[PDB]
Amino acid sequence: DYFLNNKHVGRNVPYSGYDCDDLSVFEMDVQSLISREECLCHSMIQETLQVMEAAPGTGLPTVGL
Amino acid sequence: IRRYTDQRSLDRSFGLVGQSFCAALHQELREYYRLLSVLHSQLQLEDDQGVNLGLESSLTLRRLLVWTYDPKIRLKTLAALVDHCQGRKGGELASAVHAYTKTGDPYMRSLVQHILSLVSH
Amino acid sequence: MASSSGAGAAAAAAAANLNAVRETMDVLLEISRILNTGLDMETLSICVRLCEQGINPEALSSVIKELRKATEALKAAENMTS
Amino acid sequence: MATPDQKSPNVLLQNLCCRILGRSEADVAQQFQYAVRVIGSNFAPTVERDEFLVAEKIKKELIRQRREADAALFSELHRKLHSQGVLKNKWSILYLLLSLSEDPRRQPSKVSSYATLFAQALPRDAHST
Amino acid sequence: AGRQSRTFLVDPNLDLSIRELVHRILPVAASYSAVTRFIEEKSSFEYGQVNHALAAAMRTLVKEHLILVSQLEQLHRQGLLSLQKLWFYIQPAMRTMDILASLATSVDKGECLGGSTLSLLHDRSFSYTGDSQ
Repeated sequence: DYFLNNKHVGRNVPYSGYDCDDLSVFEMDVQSLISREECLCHSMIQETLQVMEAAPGTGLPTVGL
Repeated sequence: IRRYTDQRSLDRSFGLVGQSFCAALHQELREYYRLLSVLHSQLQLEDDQGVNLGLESSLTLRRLLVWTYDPKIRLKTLAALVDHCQGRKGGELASAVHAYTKTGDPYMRSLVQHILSLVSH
Repeated sequence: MASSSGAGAAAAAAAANLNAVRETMDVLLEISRILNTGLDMETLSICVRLCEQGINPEALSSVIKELRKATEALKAAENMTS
Repeated sequence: MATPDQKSPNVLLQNLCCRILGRSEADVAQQFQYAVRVIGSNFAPTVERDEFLVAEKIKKELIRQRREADAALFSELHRKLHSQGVLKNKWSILYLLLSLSEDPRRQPSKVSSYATLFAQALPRDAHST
Repeated sequence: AGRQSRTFLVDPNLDLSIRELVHRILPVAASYSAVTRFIEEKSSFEYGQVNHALAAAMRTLVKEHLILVSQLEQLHRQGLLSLQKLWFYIQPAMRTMDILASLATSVDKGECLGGSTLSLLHDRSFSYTGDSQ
């Protein structure tokens, strides 16, 4: 939420250091999100190729038809 | 900033209020240097570990820029405050600090409020 | 006949470890007594298990202090209600 | 016949609360909840796992209590503890004991002043936990 | 040139299709540069506390954008980033930056300040009634 990560957007901002521990956590979260999108892409690719990769005449839903 | 701090730390004529302001500046500088040291330690860990760990500690130009974006704003605020307080002392120094307290930036506002309260105590 | 020697030695090692843990806990209790910490054997053992279980030492110390304050408040409330 | 095994924090906290308050867990639910809330978000990356600092602090406290002999005894106990390989987080155990230590002088019935010094310890925060 | 959006020069020896893809992507970077310029300009105390707060919020969103860019840089360091994946990943980022840049440009053109800025914010919020994000 735009307001949730708005640490420096506030009326009564407590005096804090420059400690970016939350920033590192947010960076890790964004990296996880990107990695999740990439992993989803790779899994979808693998599934689609694997469907396309079945042996000729194998994997057909109408077995024997 | 460091030149200013060294210039004013030696001036006994800055008086108790000036000394308190310099002390507060030194404390904030210590916090900034601690943050810089932590970031440096993370970059050094990334260099020493030899692994291209895509961790936030890996020395990217972008990772450095990201970690210093807020530090850049902080340092800009501190430098502007130092410039604005140049030549002011005593009640004039207090007035200069109060004038800088009127900033709209909540992070700058918080920092300046803490510094103002500490120096005014 | 071969297999029984291993289980007996393992059991003896476990018993020795238990005795060593007991000795260590006794030493800790003595240290607390000299330091007048006020912890009992069951509480000390629980704390030892918690620290052994990975509790953060700053967190563990703060939690212990808070728990001690809460226990003292509860004992004071029990003495005030009695 | 109990073998040491990692039990959930809830069980340990429940037993601890029961023994500290001397009441059933139902009678300490509010306190249990408060303690659980505070404890549940507390990891110490800033604590330096160094027994030497804790030992030095204990020695200084004993000296403050005019208990140099007790300090020597504590040192011997720490030496014996180091001889035993039962504890792995000795720094944590020592910190906990020192924090929960209550001064018998506070011998006497009070302690002279509390001019805490900058001496303290390390912040360990420097590492990327 | 002046208060114009940043323009880019592409090497003439680049692939025409590559050049067109670059020209399609470049709008996001132009928006970023304009936003940074706006943030730096309206961040002066003379622009008032409301403009300062606006700049701070913009700074937070710019930080998020920079985080995204840094993650993309990390993926590139792995050699795992293709142009189509880049375009796909930036499309939401492109739209977000374009919305932010349009709001910035509207505020700057209107020189909105204080209550006029709040009115402009209300009008923009109604203007973004169709974009839930």
